[PDB]
Amino acid sequence: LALKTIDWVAFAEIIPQNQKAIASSLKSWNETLTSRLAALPENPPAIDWAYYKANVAKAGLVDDFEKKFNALKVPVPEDKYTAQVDAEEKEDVKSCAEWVSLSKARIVEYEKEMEKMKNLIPFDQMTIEDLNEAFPETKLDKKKYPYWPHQPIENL
Amino acid sequence: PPLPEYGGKVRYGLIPEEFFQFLYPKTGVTGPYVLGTGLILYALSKEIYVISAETFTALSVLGVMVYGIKKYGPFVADFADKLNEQKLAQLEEAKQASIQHIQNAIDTEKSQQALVQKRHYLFDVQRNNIAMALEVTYRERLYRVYKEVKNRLDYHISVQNMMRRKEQEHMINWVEKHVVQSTIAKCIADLKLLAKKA
Amino acid sequence: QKLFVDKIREYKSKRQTSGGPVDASSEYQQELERELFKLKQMFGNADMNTFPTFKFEDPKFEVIEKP
Repeated sequence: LALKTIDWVAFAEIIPQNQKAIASSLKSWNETLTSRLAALPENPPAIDWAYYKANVAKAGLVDDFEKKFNALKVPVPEDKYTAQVDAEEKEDVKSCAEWVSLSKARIVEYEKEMEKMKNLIPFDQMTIEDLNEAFPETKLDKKKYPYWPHQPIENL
Repeated sequence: PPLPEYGGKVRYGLIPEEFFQFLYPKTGVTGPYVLGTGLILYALSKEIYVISAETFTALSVLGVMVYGIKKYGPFVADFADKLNEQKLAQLEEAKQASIQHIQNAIDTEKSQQALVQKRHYLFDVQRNNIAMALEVTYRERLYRVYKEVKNRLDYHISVQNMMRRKEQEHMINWVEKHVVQSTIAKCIADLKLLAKKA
Repeated sequence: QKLFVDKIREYKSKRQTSGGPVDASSEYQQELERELFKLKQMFGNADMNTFPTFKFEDPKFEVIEKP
């Protein structure tokens, strides 16, 4: 009975909006099973036979009732359900690690690009081609507007 | 390549200071002006500069030009300087804005990585519920079997008890009703005890 | 001793019950069947003089993995 303590807002953040209902049902069943494990102890109080040896005046029936009980093999239910969610967790950790590697690629790209923007030439020593290769948004569309000023006159 | 800061230090808008310095060592500080006076007077006296209507056209244009620069030169200088400062500030702010955009993007990505690292709670919750359900069913089974066996044993004890009860009640009322079915000795003994009443 | 004669003679008459399950009742069964019916039926319905055989169910479970 070694349980995994859980955050509930953290549990909320990792649930896609197409299975919020299942998350809430898991939550309600977690709470219900906590409650029901609270209100019942672990092992029944096995009543002493003394009050049942000296006051059942019937012929040896108590003794077979107690023999059938001391030799009772009550069935402990086995899991049959945790291994497959462990397999699903393995698959999910695979997906998560590959997406993480992609995000680390994007992050290293962003850090290279931010070093590029961080090390620009001072703007008073900058040609126009240096600006057009720094912020390429600032390049005249010499394709659509081939004649001077290479932009709409209202833009000027 | 950065531009210099200052120009070439002309004097009267016509003559650079290099000339006055160049004539300093040999004719002092008054050499250039003496030379200018001499050249003007030689041009005048010998009809190299013919005074005509163009003298006064030139005087009027030169007066308008000197007055123009002196009065609206500060304004034009400050206008050019403000144009450059505004373009510089706009470019710097665009730079800082792009820096901030990509820094925010990096932060967003690291936050997504934090979330994806937090992912595992779904499976530990499901595993919790499986273990707890199996334990609940086990304990329900043990209470059911205990309570059933005890209920049978207590039914035995209860049937025994109420059989004994009905039987003893019938016993006592039989023995009372049956001694009624059964004496001068007690006749005298009553008076004996009445005398013993004292 | 009226009631002492009662007590002792009558307890002796009672102990004379070798062949008597209920000491010369001749009755008291017509209601004892009702009493035992009531008692057993309010304790249970099956035969409560034999050991109970145990059927056990198992918990349900669903498709929980990411669809």
